[PDB]
Amino acid sequence: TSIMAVTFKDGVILGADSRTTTGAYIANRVTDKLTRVHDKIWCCRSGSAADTQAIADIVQYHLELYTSQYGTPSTETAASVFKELCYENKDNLTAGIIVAGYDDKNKGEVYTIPLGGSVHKLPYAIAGSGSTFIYGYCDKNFRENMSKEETVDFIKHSLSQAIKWDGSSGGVIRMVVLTAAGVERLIFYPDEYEQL
Amino acid sequence: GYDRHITIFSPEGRLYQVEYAFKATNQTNINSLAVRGKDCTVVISQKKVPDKLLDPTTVSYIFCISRTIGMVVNGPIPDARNAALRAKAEAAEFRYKYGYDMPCDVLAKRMANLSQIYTQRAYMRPLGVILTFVSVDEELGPSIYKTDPAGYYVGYKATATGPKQQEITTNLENHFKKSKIDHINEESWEKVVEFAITHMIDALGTEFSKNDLEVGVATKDKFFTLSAENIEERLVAIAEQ
Amino acid sequence: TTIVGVKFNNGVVIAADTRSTQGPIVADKNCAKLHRISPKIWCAGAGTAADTEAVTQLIGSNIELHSLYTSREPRVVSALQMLKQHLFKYQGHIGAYLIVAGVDPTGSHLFSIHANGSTDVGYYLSLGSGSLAAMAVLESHWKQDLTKEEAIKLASDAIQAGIWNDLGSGSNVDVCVMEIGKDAEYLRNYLTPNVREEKQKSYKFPRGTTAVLKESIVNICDIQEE
Amino acid sequence: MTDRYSFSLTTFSPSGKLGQIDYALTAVKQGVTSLGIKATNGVVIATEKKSSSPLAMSETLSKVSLLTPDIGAVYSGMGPDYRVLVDKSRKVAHTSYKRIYGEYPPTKLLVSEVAKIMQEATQSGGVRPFGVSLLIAGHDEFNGFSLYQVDPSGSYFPWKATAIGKGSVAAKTFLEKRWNDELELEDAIHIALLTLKESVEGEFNGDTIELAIIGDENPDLLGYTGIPTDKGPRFRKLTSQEINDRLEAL
Amino acid sequence: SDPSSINGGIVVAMTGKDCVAIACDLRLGSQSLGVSNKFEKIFHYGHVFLGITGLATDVTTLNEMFRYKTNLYKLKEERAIEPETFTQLVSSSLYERRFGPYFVGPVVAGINSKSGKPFIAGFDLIGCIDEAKDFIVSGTASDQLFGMCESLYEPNLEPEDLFETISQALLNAADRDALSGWGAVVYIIKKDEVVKRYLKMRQD
Amino acid sequence: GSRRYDSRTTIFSPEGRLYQVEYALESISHAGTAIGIMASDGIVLAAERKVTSTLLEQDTSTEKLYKLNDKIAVAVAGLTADAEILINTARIHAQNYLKTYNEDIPVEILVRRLSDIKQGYTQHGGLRPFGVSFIYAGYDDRYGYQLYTSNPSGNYTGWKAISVGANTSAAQTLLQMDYKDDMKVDDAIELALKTLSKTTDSSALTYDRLEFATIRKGANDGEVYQKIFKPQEIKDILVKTGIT
Amino acid sequence: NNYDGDTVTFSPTGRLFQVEYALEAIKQGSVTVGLRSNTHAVLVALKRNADELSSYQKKIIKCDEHMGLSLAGLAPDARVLSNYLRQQCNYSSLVFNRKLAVERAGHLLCDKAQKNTQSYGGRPYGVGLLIIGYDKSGAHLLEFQPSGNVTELYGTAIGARSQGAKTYLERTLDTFIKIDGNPDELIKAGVEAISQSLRDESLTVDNLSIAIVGKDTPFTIYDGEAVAKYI
Amino acid sequence: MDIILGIRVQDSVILASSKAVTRGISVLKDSDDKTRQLSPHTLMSFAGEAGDTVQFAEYIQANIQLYSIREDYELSPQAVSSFVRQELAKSIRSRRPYQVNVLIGGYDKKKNKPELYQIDYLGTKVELPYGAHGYSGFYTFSLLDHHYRPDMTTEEGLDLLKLCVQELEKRMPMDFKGVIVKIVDKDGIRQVDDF
Amino acid sequence: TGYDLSNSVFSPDGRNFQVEYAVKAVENGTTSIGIKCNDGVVFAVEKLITSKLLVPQKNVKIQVVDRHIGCVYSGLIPDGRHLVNRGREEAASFKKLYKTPIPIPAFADRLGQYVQAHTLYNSVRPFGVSTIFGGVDKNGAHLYMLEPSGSYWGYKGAATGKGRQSAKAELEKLVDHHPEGLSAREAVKQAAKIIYLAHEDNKEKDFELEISWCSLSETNGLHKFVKGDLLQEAIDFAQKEIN
Ligand SMILES: [Cl-]
Ligand SMILES: [Cl-]
Ligand SMILES: [Mg+2]
Ligand SMILES: [Mg+2]
Ligand SMILES: [Mg+2]
Ligand SMILES: [Mg+2]
Ligand SMILES: [Mg+2]
Repeated sequence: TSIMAVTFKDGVILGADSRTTTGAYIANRVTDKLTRVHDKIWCCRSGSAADTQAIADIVQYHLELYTSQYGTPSTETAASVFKELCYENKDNLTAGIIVAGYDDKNKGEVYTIPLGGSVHKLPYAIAGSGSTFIYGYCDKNFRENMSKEETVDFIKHSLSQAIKWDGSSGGVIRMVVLTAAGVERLIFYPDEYEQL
Repeated sequence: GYDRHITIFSPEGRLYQVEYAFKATNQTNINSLAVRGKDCTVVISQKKVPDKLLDPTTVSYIFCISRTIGMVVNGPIPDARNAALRAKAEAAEFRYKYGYDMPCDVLAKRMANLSQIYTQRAYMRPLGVILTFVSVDEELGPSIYKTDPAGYYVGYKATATGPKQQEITTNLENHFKKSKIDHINEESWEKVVEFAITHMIDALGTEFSKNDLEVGVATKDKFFTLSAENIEERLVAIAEQ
Repeated sequence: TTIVGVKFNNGVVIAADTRSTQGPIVADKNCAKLHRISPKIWCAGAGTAADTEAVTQLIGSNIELHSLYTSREPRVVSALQMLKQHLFKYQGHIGAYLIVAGVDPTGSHLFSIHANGSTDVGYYLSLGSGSLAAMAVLESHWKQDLTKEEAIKLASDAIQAGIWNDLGSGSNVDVCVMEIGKDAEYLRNYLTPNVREEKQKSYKFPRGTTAVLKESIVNICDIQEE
Repeated sequence: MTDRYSFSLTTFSPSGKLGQIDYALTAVKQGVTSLGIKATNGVVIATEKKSSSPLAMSETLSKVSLLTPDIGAVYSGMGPDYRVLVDKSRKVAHTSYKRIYGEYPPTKLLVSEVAKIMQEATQSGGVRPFGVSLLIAGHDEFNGFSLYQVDPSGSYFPWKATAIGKGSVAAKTFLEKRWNDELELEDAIHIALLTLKESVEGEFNGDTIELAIIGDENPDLLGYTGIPTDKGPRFRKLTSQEINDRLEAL
Repeated sequence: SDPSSINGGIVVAMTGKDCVAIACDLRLGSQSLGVSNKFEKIFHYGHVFLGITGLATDVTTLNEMFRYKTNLYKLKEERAIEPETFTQLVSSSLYERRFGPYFVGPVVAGINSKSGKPFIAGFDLIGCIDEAKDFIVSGTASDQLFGMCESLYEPNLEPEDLFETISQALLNAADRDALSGWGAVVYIIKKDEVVKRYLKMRQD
Repeated sequence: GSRRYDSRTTIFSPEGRLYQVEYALESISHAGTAIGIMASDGIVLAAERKVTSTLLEQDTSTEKLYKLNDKIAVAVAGLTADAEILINTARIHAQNYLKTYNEDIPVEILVRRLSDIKQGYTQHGGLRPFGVSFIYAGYDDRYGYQLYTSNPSGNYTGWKAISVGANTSAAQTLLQMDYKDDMKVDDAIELALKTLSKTTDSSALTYDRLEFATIRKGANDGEVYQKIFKPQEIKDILVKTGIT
Repeated sequence: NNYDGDTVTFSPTGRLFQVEYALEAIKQGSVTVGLRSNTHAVLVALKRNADELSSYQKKIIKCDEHMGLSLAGLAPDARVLSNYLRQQCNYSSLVFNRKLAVERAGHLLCDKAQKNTQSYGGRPYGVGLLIIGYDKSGAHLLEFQPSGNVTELYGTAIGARSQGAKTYLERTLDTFIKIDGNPDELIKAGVEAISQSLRDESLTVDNLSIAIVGKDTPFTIYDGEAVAKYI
Repeated sequence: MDIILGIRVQDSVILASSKAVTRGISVLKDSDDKTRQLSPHTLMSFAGEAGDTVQFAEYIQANIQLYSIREDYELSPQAVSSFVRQELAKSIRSRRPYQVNVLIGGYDKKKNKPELYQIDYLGTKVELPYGAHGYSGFYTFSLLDHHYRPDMTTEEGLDLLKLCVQELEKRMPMDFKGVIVKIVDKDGIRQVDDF
Repeated sequence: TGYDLSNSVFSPDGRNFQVEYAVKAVENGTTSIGIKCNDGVVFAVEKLITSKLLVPQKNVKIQVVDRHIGCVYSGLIPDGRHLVNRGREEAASFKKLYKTPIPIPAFADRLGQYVQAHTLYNSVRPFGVSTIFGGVDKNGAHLYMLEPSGSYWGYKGAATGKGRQSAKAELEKLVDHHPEGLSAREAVKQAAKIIYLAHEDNKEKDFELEISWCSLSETNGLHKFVKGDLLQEAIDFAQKEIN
């Protein structure tokens, strides 16, 4: 799995590959790893598919009940709910989740929740098995307040390299853009990103 | 005469505590009305702010239960909010368990079943409220379902609740006797709200300012309440013809 | 076991082989692996056979009660949500690997679900020991906008690949077609390409071949009157 | 909090009467008339859809309910009590039978389970009895067609034909004169409609009358084909049009 | 150590023309030691017959459990349980112990009293139903029984021909299994008569 | 709080009587009469259904006589729904005993168990007692044919002939007059029907108002048979004994 | 009247009669006085005997090295409440290495007593308490009522005829608050205060009970010949 | 413990049980009676894990004595053996199972027949003409298979039992310190004090 | 009759008399008020000096919940403390799960549902307090008042206790004369005056004034007690207005 979320001038973009493996067998080559827990709060999932789906479904339930009572939740609040589930059940979970969201007050925000259940607010985050191969590239190429087109290129190039070297990553590159304008889904096929 | 204090049968086969809970329903002296359009369901309710020290924005008997379901309550606010919190919890749990949004009629039945339990179990009292649930259901379309302290519920073409419900009901009955259809044949919800307000004015014989009303509107995939300025625009259109 | 699911124009088709095994021994040669959750929601199971049956019937029971409670025809997403939450709770110990397909007022659906409770969406899916043989066929011949006839053909071909190439699969092909606005048609033994040839010899014994010590009538009737 | 009513609310009076059960039966007496008639090849259950308001959509209020594919129920008395009993009856048909034997319960045993639930509300702590009488019609392979009445006490009796609620006394006399052991299902429906007309004041048509039958298997209502042994439900609710057709031959 | 092969034993069931047959060996052992030659593994509740192989304590326990349940069934239903219904009851009862199972291999045999149709069924220790048209096998010599039945069996055998087939299937299977034998019983079941026959076989 | 509404179902009167038990017995005195008569070669159970209708489906109806197992049956007087709760519990106890000891439950052990359950509701729990009196007819290989009765107090006693329900005073006097120890089942059948015919509050005793059962060793050889009489069989025995 | 059957029932004027009846038990109890300066806090208690053969019922209970109380009313209820205080003082020391503030001790007693006034089945406590202590903010005196009301005071008295002692302390307020660094004079003021509540009987050697806590003084109780000095 | 044997003859059941109690290195006792009288005509011998054997046996004894008092009636040997089997079958799926194997020798006064039941710690019950637990059967069953007759007298049963014990004393590595022998018949239970 | 002997029983009117009797206990209590200002809220309460022996400034009545909410109440003081303890648990669990401090409307409903729950059963007694509370959250200032029935609304100004009628009239003047709004420092002064004016209903004994406030500019949105010079300035302003 190669996943990442990157804040930029107009908000935040989440990115992911589409490969799900059982050992060396690709059980699903068109997986959607970008998950909606609220209208403009999404997450990228890595680790146990069963665990991250179970967690995400519970978070979506919590934020739906939050919204009915207290109105739209912040991205920080969503990250906190994720963290509560991951930290308190750390012994029984294998989940690495990146939470990304857009407020109008706070704009684009990214939180990463690694295996232990700690929370880290970052300008951008990378995770999954494929992320190891792009720490150098992403650190060298990330800038704050990029444009939408620049951020799409940064994620496309980053995940391209992660896919190239990591056998557990592959398929299509999916992206979800979170801004004031709304929610936009993007997809990029092998013939596009392999020639980069 | 302790058959009047708890929910057990009187010699006539009556439940007096249920009957008295129906009487508590009119304690707020507020009338509500609900009607269905082609694409929408509209609910209006009288808004009375008798104290100048009150923040009028917090005085409400309309609730946003889920994204799709709205609920207006006739009765005291403590029992209203009790029912509101439960309905919100039930709607959220339903979505989590069964993977789709709780329908308006199903929520009404669920809250009606809970109410039924209070009429049979002695330690629980009935809630002194009548709950009108509204939505545009993905299967049934525009929907009005109303629940009472007896645990009764039923779907409505249109409905009215409050001290002067009979006047509003007869007014609505007479209109649907003319039109011979089960809804307001109108494209926009704005005009369905205008219909609702007009027929409440006719039935009650009173005029309304923007602060005298409270309006909820259900459309496909969302329920929302109108602001005082949205209602003002509605009142202006009514007066201009 | 080989099970597949294939989406088409106006619905979805699922298929399965009919061999069940303990180890290297074939327990049943004509096993029914297509299970009904509700009239128009069917699923096929691989893994522990009792678990696939039990989890189907439990969710199928609760789906029926839910349908009566809500006065609505059951949805595939409801079956999926109830199945996954049940399976996740038991942390993979209930060894049910299912392909869940069906039609409802929302449309036609195809999902897979693993024993740990992870789920998948797709236009074509395969599960079981013969899933790699089946997926090879699906990946070679699947296209968008398949007709009903093309989807049945593709599904049964994918099962055949499992039958012939996977030792865990064999015998017959079962198919169930779920089309929007129609009754689901269950096609038991849709293909029968493995009928045993006539034996060289009859092994019917002469009467009195077996040595007998005692004979007696067994009273299966209740205590009698008079 | 906690339910601190752990004592019986129904108790024996000096005369030996169980007051709360008697009063529950009084509530049933006030209820709208419902009836059941058993024929040789089916059972019919019927009642009036007493609409509380003309603005109400009475099709959304089901007085006649499917319990299993071959068992249906109707009531007289308190509607909400009936609705929750239907929910419990549907569930108990699964939990205490179908999940054990892989088949739906026979009519008499489902009736027995419903009766047990109603008996317990008559003895358990901090509850009142259910204010309904039920008429349950059904079919099963080994018992054939049957019709049962269940009262607030939990007592149940099998009937050839009967009525409960408002005008039951007059209706039962009407049924006694008309019933024989050679009736076909259509004859029973005809008698049901005749009997029900006497207790109905206002409109009498397919929109104000609710009627269902337990009869032949309906393969068209099964939802799937391919299993020869599965032939469809025997319970079928008659449409508004189907009722009106038989009201011309009345 | 393996609970399903401590005591040993086998059951086999077959269908014929308007009849069914169910048969079992009589051995109970403690691994290598032969303990009893009178341990019958076939029971009946009304007209429904149940064979049970595996761990002997569970064989006895389940017989008592199904006697218990079919007796209550009869009192409430006012009729004897049928093979199809009983098969579901066995499955339900086994699966309720999903994570602490009875170590058994049950086999149901009987004729439906209303339809007259012959019925047989097999189960794994956890309740999965094998409803074969031809034959069901169970026990420590199930491989041997599969080999015998697959070659010896032919459909629509008359009761007295079916007896010879099932007897020879059991006997020769048991003689290739160390933990089966020490006597054998065969039930021939018709709609309203059942005959029970004890077979003569080698006692080693 | 809740104390206000508590009837206190398990208290003594100043005279040392249990109010609810006494009032439950009053209830039972209005139920249809049930009679049990024990003979040397079997037991007879006869009972009157309460004012019936012509539309009642009698052949599938059961309100008085119930089977507990193959050897033991009961006649009921009181609330039928209450009785069925206890009857199911008794059926389970019998099967629990059979599973434990691999022998049919002795009649008295079953009777004591049900009677102890009734007793519990009079001493603890604050619930109303079961408004039911049973006549137990049964056979075991220790005491042979046995008749017992139990009432809402949980007290039980053994009998040669006994009645419960309505007009027990008149019924018991009639039984005491004509009962003899060397009596046979066919004689007991006649006594039971004659007693009901005289004590009934109905105008005449007919087949549709009766439930009838016999427990006989009239089962072929060393075993016992229960016979719940069919409506036609009750009609025949009424003609045979010369009541209709 | 119709509203005094239990603690869960308000009267039509908004009164809780069971709580008021519990308050009445304190008025029947023997007099006890509390007063403090800026360095020390003192409890003085008139102990009551059953007869001439009997002992004099103890009135003062130590809760910690820095805190303790005197009681008036049902003595077993004081034992329950003082035990609870002992535990809370102890919890504070063990978990936080911190001596429990006297004001916080009052808050805990209030909340414990309150739960018995709003629930069915229970009853209010039938005892009044005077809590003295020396913590990080100096000397303190609290008065506890079983209604839940806890009040911080310079001086007070509860029990029968306590009004006489309370008026005296109200007069002497400006004098006894200034008795700093002189334990004996502060006790004298307390013994003189409790004397304004005596009738027919006087303070004897087994009648009088005195407690003191202060800056460099652990909570200690004086009985017997230890109080003869003050008689 | 170690060797327990049982033989049902014409009119009685004979139970033989070893006397040794060994705790690892040392033989602590050589006169231990590994049996309990459950009722006047029912005897149970036992062997298995230390502590559990006596605890189980006395628990069963207490239950059968309780039944006898409540009903004023002695349960048949079959009924007692069924009760014991259920307790062990219940026990085997407990948190800590009873590791106890038993023989139940009883004389049925109703049928006028001796009866011997063998039940292991799993709840495996069999009615036998002769039985054993542990390795005892490996040495003795070939002798019993040869000489046993269903019409044997009590004296002949004791003589066949002596031959079995002699073969055990010859070929078994462990010194079990002889056996206590008890006879169960119509007159009750008695111990053979010279064997 | 007998409908007023048990909580949660509906009278033939549809009234819960036990709740109405709880109101009588509230009306018997001392005067407490709340004033919503431009960027916060001000709370004030009358503390009756029963005796000279009461230590001044020690028996604090106003209570903080979390760090941004103030609570004051009239009636049975212990009941108010019980309600605040519950409020503190509600606020803690909200922050634990959602990270952000509990919004004031959210907190209002938590108290509301809890008080309403004590009108559902006869095994509990209704709360004998009306509670005025509020503070600053992400959407600004909020002031609430909660009754024994569980009923609560948002307020511009709020008053309860024995001198509530007097106080309400004073609050209504401020609302009319300041449609643009009142500053936090002005609200503290006005709160002092209103308590002094409302003390006429309790004129027998003298009293002690206690004021607190949460303001975005003056206290950084945190609840703080008005102490020392600022308190004395408010007391002087109040004493000047009554003369
Ligand atoms: Cl990381
Ligand atoms: Cl519900
Ligand atoms: Mg790759
Ligand atoms: Mg109630
Ligand atoms: Mg896991
Ligand atoms: Mg062999
Ligand atoms: Mg051998």
